[PDB]
Amino acid sequence: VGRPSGDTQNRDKLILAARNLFIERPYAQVSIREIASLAGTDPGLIRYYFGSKEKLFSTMIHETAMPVLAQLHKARRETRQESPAALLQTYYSVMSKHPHFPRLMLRIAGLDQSLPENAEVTKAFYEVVNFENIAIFQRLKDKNLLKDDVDAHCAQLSFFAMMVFPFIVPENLLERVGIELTPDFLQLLAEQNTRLLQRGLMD
Amino acid sequence: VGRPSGDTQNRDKLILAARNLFIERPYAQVSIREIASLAGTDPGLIRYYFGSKEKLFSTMIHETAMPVLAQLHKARRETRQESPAALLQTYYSVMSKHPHFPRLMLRIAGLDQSLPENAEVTKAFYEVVNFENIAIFQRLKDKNLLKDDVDAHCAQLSFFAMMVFPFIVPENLLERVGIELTPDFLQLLAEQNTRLLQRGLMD
Repeated sequence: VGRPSGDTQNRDKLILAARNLFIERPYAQVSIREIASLAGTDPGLIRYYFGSKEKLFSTMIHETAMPVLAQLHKARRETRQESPAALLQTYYSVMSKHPHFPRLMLRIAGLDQSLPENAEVTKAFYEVVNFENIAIFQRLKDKNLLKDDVDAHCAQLSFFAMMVFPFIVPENLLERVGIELTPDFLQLLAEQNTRLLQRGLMD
Repeated sequence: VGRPSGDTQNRDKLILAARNLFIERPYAQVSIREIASLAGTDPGLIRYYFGSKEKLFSTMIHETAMPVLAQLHKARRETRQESPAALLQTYYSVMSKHPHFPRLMLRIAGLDQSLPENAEVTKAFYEVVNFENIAIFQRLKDKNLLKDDVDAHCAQLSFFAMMVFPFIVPENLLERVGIELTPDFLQLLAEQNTRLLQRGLMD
């Protein structure tokens, strides 16, 4: 779009390269030299634009997340006071368009958060996921809306699993059980899991 | 156990090193030199004992799996004709003792199976998981044991998720929603998901 300067292109090349050496490839100490070689830029531009490799990665996480979170927020404006079903339906609708986002988030979440090399990326991660309704079944239990013997932690965990796991499972394994995660299948799956959750946990 | 020769110890050091550069660390082309340096052996012993790096990795996968599959088979001898609940209860019982096994399997399953470097490890993977009851809800649908509007693919996917996802989610995230996967919690969770599946999908 438009006629970007070499300078802004270079900046965006670095952020793209960071995103790819995360979605597609290497682990911890990918060097500055390697990111810059993938981007096709002077390695000095990482420190110039971002100060550090860690800030390049956190900046990539925010930029990657911004439109995803905007879409989910827009999708959820329409929906009802905490309804597990609505959260799951809108999650599927948005992650249908951003199929790699859940696996990226889960990968970041698995970093060793005790290591100082990971503090900046971890701070970014928790900011990005701060929208999550991590006690929704606790609230439902307290409003007496769950079956009497339902445990909120267990309900929450199984909800989290049905929502997120489809996007984390390798395509190799979905194919093996006859599934492709098309928009149509995710629409069926939203409908099916809505009913599993209602009949399973609510009354 | 016993007094192993340096020769068998060295062999087992290589298999251990392979297992760790898989559970803990690097991606694709970890070299022979690097595996042997981690093991503390001559790099020539990889080709000597195993022929190739790929056969070292497949051999590690089988050896890692053998006692896990034996335990699950033993646990399931006691159980009833296809019962999703029994599969999930025994899975939790065995993966409680082998908490890293599901994440290892899922990691292997995500390799690019079109690449020739991955054919051997992929063959091993599919052998290890050949026990999985990947059409159990299809069979249940056909025996008329599911609710009328239940889709077998969707049921199977949500079952797979509740069974496996707990072991794949980073501990950072379980802790954030107040969960540690203790034997006691997995026992509660088995009980809870048994009821979610019955009330959710069966009649």
